[PDB]
Amino acid sequence: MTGRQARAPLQFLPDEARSLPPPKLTDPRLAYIGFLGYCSGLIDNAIRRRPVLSAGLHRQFLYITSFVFVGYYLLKRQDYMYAVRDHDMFSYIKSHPEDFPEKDKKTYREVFEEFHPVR
Amino acid sequence: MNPIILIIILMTVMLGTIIVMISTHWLLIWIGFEMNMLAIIPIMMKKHNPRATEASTKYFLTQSTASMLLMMAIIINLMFSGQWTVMKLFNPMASMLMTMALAMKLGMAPFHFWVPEVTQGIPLSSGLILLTWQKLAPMSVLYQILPSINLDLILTLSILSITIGGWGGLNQTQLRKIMAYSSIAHMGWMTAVLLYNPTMTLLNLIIYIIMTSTMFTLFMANSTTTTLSLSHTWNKAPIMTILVLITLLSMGGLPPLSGFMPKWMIIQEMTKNDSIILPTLMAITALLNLYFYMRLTYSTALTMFPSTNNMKMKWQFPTTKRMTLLPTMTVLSTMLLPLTPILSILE
Amino acid sequence: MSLVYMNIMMAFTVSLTGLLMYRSHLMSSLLCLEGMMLSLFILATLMILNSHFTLASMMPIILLVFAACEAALGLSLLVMVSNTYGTDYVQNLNLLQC
Amino acid sequence: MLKYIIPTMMLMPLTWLSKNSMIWINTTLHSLLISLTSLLLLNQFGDNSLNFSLTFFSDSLSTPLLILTMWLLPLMLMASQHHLSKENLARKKLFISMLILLQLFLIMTFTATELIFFYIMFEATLVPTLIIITRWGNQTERLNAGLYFLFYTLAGSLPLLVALIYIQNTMGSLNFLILQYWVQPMPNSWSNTFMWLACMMAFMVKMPLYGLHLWLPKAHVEAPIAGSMVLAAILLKLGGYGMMRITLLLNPITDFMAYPFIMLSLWGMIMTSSICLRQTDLKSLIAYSSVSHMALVIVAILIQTPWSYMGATALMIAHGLTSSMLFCLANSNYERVHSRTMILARGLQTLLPLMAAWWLLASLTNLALPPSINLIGELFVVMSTFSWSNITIILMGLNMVITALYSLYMLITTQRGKHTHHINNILPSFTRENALMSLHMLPLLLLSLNPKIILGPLY
Amino acid sequence: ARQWQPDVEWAEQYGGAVMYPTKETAHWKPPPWNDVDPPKDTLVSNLTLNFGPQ
Amino acid sequence: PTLRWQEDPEPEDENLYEKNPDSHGYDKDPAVDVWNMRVVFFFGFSIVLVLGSTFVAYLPDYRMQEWARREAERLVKYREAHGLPLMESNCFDPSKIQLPED
Amino acid sequence: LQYGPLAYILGEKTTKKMTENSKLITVDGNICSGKSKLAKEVAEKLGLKHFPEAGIHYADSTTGDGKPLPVRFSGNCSLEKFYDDPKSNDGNSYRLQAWLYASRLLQYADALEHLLSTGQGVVLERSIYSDFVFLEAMYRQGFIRKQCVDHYNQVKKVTVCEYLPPHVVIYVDVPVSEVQSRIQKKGNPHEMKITSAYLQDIENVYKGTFLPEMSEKCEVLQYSAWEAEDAEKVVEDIQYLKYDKGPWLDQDDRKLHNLRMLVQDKLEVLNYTSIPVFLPEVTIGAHQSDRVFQEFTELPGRKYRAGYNEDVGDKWIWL
Amino acid sequence: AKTLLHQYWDIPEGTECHRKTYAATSIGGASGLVVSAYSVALKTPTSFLEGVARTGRYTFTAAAIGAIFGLTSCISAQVREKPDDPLNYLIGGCAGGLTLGARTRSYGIGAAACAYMGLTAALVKMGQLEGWKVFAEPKV
Amino acid sequence: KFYIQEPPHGSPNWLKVGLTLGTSAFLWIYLIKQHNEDVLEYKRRN
Amino acid sequence: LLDLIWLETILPKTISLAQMKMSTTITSQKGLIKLYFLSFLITILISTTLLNFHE
Repeated sequence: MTGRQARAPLQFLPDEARSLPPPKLTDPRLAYIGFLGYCSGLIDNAIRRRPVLSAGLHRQFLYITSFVFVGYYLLKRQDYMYAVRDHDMFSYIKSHPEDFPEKDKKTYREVFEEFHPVR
Repeated sequence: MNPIILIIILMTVMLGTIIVMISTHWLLIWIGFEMNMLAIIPIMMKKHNPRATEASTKYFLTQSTASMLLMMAIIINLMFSGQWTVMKLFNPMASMLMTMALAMKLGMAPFHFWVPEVTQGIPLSSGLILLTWQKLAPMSVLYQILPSINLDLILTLSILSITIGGWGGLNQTQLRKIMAYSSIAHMGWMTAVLLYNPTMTLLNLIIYIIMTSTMFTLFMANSTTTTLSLSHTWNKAPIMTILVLITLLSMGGLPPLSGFMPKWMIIQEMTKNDSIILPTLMAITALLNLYFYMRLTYSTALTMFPSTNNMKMKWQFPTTKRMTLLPTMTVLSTMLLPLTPILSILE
Repeated sequence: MSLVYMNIMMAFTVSLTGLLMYRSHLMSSLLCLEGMMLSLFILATLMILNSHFTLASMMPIILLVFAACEAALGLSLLVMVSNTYGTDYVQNLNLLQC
Repeated sequence: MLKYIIPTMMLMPLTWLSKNSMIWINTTLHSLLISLTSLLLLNQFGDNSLNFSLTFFSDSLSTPLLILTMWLLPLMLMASQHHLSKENLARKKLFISMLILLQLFLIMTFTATELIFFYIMFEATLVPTLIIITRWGNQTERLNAGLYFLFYTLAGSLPLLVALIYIQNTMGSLNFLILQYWVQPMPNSWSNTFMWLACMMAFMVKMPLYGLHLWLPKAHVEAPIAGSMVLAAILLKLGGYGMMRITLLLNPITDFMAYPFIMLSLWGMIMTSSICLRQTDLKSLIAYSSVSHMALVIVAILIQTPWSYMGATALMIAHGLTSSMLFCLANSNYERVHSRTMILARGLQTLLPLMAAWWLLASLTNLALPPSINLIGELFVVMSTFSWSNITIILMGLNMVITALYSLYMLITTQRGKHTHHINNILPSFTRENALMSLHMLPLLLLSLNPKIILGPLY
Repeated sequence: ARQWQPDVEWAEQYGGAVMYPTKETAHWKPPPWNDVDPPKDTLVSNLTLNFGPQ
Repeated sequence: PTLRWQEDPEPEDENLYEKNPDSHGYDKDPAVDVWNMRVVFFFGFSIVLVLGSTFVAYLPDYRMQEWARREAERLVKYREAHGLPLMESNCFDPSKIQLPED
Repeated sequence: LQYGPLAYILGEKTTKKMTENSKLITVDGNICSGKSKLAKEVAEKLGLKHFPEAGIHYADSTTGDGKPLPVRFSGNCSLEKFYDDPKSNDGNSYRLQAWLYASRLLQYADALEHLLSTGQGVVLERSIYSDFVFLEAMYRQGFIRKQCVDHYNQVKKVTVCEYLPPHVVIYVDVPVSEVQSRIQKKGNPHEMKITSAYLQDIENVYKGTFLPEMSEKCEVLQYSAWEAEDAEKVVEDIQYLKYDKGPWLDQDDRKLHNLRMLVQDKLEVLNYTSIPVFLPEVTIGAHQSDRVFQEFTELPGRKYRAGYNEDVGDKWIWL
Repeated sequence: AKTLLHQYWDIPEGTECHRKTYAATSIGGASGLVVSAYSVALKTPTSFLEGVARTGRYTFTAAAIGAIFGLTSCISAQVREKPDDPLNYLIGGCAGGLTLGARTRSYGIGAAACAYMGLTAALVKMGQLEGWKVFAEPKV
Repeated sequence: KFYIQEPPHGSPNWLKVGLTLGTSAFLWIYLIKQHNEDVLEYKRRN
Repeated sequence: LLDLIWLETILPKTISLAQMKMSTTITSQKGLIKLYFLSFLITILISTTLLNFHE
């Protein structure tokens, strides 16, 4: 799929992304990002031969903070992209009622489907 | 080498790639590819062996005839409807020549003969930067010029790239040739989905650049060119072994691990189109390009080769190599399975 | 259609095949690359003169200067090849085998 | 279910920040606490399945296999020392944590709503057992074993992905109710035959069937006890449960196209019961025994009777228990004498005086001693297949005769008659091995008392 | 400790120039380790000029 | 005239008995082995097995079994009292059909 | 550490740490002939620092704690067993020889790093060139298979071809019977078990190949036996030595920066010590190597990066 | 190529025979010329007459495989007279595999080529029968 | 003490650790402030 | 006979031998230049005039 206001430059998050509700505090995906940041700091302490789970705690705090920050911005972009996809889809449904008719919902009292048993 | 000169040449590689990205004029795209060549040549011959001399010679000849065939395609485009707009082309012949020039420039199985030979005789920093930026820069151009391509071109190049990058690799034990064959296979994967939904191709570009950065970083951490040296680095450090395990299997693409997400999403938006035998053939070749990863793993971490001494000597000294950015890219390259809906981060 | 374009494109393809097949020296191959360069120069210049596409006439001189410094880099590489061997032959490159 | 999932994640750093001579007790204690916690699952009733919200549910088919898995884990976790109890602390913690992560993907695989989630967790179940058996396989061909393992299971399991994405993008989402409640019968094209062949052939690889059965025996005899018991029990019955899920679709074509798989399964059941009558390498006889019982399972799955499904799930769970026990006994015998063969270390009736009772009880539950669950499974499979065809009962009873023959030959070969009186090193039995025996055969006989639990959704 | 390990002959089997031997593979050579071929010192003599009576 | 090796004769067999005749399964640390025997029989059998037996012995009506028993008893008495035969065939209403005519 | 390209741009060059005392002098003699006596004489009479004999445990002596580690880790060399039995088929000559090659290479890299790091010139003794001369004479006696000579030749090809030669070599010549008399006056019986034809072959190759292979690379001063203190002559002949040839004339700054960044992170230096060829007289099986590495971690001062090591400090792990 | 595959599938199956086998010989000659072009591009046969001999060998083998393939396709169409079952091209692919084994003069190569060519030729007829698209939708 | 003439580090420098902790606290307060502004914007607009 | 040696000759052996043969015929090329550019030439011709792409 393509822009949809590429005219209107790249715009990392548009101003209409403030109309949707933001990702809340302690949402589980950013919590997973924070856990991955802690594991990244732990494996950074594991590359060089320093003792793991110690003597790197400022690096732990910096890595977890930076990854949670970047993941927050990426979640905001993700939410905007799915919302604008839904708005474009429903506006295209509203713009052309002729092309997509609804099925005449015949009930199961008058749907004929053959049987083909198993033995 | 001087550090001022190296930082300036890195700035020129950045400038050439950004000019390839941003410019709506065809001449500036050609100038960006050329400036990328002129700057990437002294990244090679960083040593002074004749290996790098022959490698940069072969790379220069194939690179230059790719650039000139691209200029041929552009001048044919202006022989037809004439304006310097990056858009739909106006010729099956000019689009044919342009896809062949970008396949020479990119690395593709009828034109892939230069890649393992040029990666055999270069230092690992030069190989890393050439693989990353030279697989990056033409993908922007193809992403732009997709709507006027005969699919026989792209699809034959893609199928042949995946199967030749698979079938090469079983016989080669140099690490650089293994990584180059893996590069040809992944660029076949990233070429195949171009006319269907290119968001997949650019996401796979992001993933493969992260994977190649982790791979050549884990071979910068220890001056290794053969698997026997990898067994010695098993002996001298244990955490390198499990990271070779997880990262090589992430190159393999297994579902708990992050390298499966570029295969799986491609099969998704490939099979919502009604070609099915082509996905299953491509994915059987994806089963094929995992055995050399697997014997690499079996050399490094899961069997224990006999080791020469003076590792007895080396155990006193620390692993005081610097890493550019290893652990961030490592756990981004392996644990990115449950972030499936970050497809939408791209477009 | 300006029938001269047919013969110039034919000469382009002849120069391309001369770039590809070569047996003795790399210098003649790089020289036929220079000829292919001149072919693209001439064809684009005849078009821009005929169509009166007068603003963006940067193309002939800029294609010229850029692919000329490309040829300069090629001469530096060939001098390095002739330094690290006795000759600059297409053969004696049978190290670094595929 | 997430209350039955997140203490397994919180059980992972237990092993890491438990100190030396302390990891063992903590891991065993807390995995048994998880076994109580999963014993608290059984609530399912009447009309519907039990939803564990939107991501998760359980039929009454996944529930006994899940409780079996989390009961089997502490048994294995105590089983897997004395060949790595002298290795390093960090590698020991890595081994135990890899077993816990393996259990986590087992529970993820059994508790699936969508078949895509099922497939991701299926090959996530695949990947750790590879590392475990390749690293601690303890024989010179464990390389070939793990290599054939991963290549057969991926190269068969791969078109399942394409077929499941196809069913995703042509008939809505992939809830099992919404794969149910909406599935139209797909008629006899050739594309329907290829899609059925893809799904069923992927799980045929995982069972294994007879044409792909040499996948198994190297990956048992060249593998440690933990990967062996996980492999046999949970992976083979996991493939069985996966086919029990996915066989709901494509009913009008499996009648016409399911004749040859029944055929290869029956003839391979006969020839596999014949092949494990004569071999040496004692460990492998139980592997071909498992191949025979899973061919019987595949006959039972591809005929589509509720009697057949009840016998199928009973045979699954009972054979999982029996094969895990008998692998543990073969491990005990190999830890006694480092031979792995059969004709060498005879005797063992004089010495190890109560280990003989466990060989007897394992060989008689392998014999299908009739109050046990194993004969319940085999019996209802025989009933359903005689309803399917009037002449297949000769093959079933012929399997029965030869199965009794090789099982009781295993019993009276290695542990009957004469010590060779050059062995002169074996010590009498530890309390650990007998504790594992009492961990094995008390749940089997308690299920033999109350077997209304383990029968399937068509109860 | 009875856990079998690959040996000197296995490590030599995982070596050579290419992996699989063929009918002609002996001429393929293994590369050196410093990535430096022992280069041609092709100057045995300098430029020896003989300025005569011209 | 060469060896290709430098290591010990593999293995070095250590009997787990003959330093502790009062030992259980694993290593000769005499306290934690008793701790293991205590935890495997108390927290593995004495609190797991018999409690699981009492748990699975009785629980609600699995697959609504005795509910179906008492429901069938009341339904059979109901249909015997109302004169109609038990188990009216054609479970779906034969008036509630719209047959495809021919 | 404050190094890298950033230090190269802050402080421009390293040509400022020059010259005429900052130099590589190398005192090469025969065994127990050209020794630390004359080396300390020229060191204390030239204003120039000294490195000891590159023995077995120099790798443990130069880093960490001052205690040399036992021969289960620094070994398995057993120099006294080489002087006892240089014919044992278990393999003791070449394992000792490769360990001494690593020792000489380490102390040579230490000398080059110290010469670059703010002076002030150093002396070496029994350098790497005398090391290959020593092993080739040991093969002239014929104790080592020629395959292993090919291996050591490959090690000499890979390692040596990156470094600069020293500035001068003071060669000391002491005849065979005099070294015989000196080692009989020493009194170490394992050292007394040495023969004389081995020492003769050392002198023959050491005069026949080494001194032709100098050739104004490592400009030479050849001295007699009792020419010893005699400090005035050697100091003065250094003071008008007339440095003319050698590849020290062309650096100009850039090779010096690349050598400063090549010697440091000394694992870069030691990446080429194990090539491997797998050497049936040298290599070690897996289980022995594993228990040796676990016992090496179970040394109290060498486990997990002694910059960060506990029980010595540094009380800063930030709780 | 395109025109001869179009004229291959344009003829019904059906017995409009030996036009189909002529088209199959043209298929085999084209594929043999492809493989011979790559082989002479990657071998240096030394000399030129040896290269012409290799090209003639490869082209005649591929043309013979296609010829006997189309002939037993026509004979199966005449005898069975069922234009739908892929067993006819199973026979065709196994015949082509036996001819490849005959012109390499071996046994197991011929048997494996029988299996592979039979399965692939059955898939070709089967996918043409149901209708499986050439390379693309390329739409959505 | 215990180290022959070469600790490369061990006494940690205080500019770098103070810089990292300061920029991490800066980034925490910035993300909390931006989140508060976004919640304020959403609850104003709707 | 039937299980081991024939089932190992049908499912692993043909596949693995085919992979070994195709590897040792594709990636085992001697390192020249003229052959690679002649391969490029026949690729251009075989793409243009034999099996068309621009038509």
